[PDB]
Amino acid sequence: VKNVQVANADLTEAKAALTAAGVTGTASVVKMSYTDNNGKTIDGGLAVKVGDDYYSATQNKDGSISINTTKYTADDGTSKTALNKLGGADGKTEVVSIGGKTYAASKAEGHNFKAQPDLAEAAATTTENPLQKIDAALAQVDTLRSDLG
Amino acid sequence: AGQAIANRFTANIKGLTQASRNANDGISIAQTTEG
Amino acid sequence: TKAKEAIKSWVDAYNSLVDTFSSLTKYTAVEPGEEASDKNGALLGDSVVR
Amino acid sequence: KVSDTAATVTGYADTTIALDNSTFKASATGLGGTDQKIDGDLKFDDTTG
Repeated sequence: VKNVQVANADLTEAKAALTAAGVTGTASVVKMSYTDNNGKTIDGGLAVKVGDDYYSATQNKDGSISINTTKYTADDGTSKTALNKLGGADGKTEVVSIGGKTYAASKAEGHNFKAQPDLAEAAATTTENPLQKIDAALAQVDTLRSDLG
Repeated sequence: AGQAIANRFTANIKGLTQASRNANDGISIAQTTEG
Repeated sequence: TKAKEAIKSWVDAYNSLVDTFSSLTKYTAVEPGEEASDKNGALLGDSVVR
Repeated sequence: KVSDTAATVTGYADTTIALDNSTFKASATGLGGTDQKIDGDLKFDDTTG
């Protein structure tokens, strides 16, 4: 490894991230698995598990194992490096923690918030009241209908 | 007056151009909302 | 086979109808915007096709 | 469902900030001798201990 190597027994990368952020303390790292009725399971990677929360961590080419900390450009002018989490009811998708809440990795990373102020978020579970959201898609069609009319 | 009718007609032509530009913007609104 | 061919004919008929409607609502954008373009659909903006 | 599996370290399982490496090499060279500077970087061995 081009960098100096210390085993994950000390967990100094999670220590650095969390303590410098000042949010939580050290927690173990486990492999992630997809428990499902059909039984399919693909291994995203050895990621950290802090209590209930699960933060993505990946192994680099040189064998380096680092937390998937997204370096997203923020409104302060400096690329804020924030550790990421899981998103969706599946939990397969990787999402970025910005402003204290979860967001999808679509837009806001890599450019200042002066361009895009708010980022789209992914619900932590299946989206609320699906029948009413079909009704809401029809309401979107009705808003386009009002504009068209 | 000659200049009065002249500039009234030129302003009418300019208003025709602007109103038709807004009408074409509305037609493009219709097309984009169709999409 | 008969159901498959009927489905093919039905989707072809609907596609032809949609193509006719799209060509009938044809428009051309003009940058000056002085007047409506010559290549305009007669039933453009009408409630009929929509 | 998201399930956790316990597994051993894959390789050395390094970290990001780690222990300071300049002082690491300096301490490694601080044992003594005329010249003890290490070519490359300093790693861990099993036979030595």
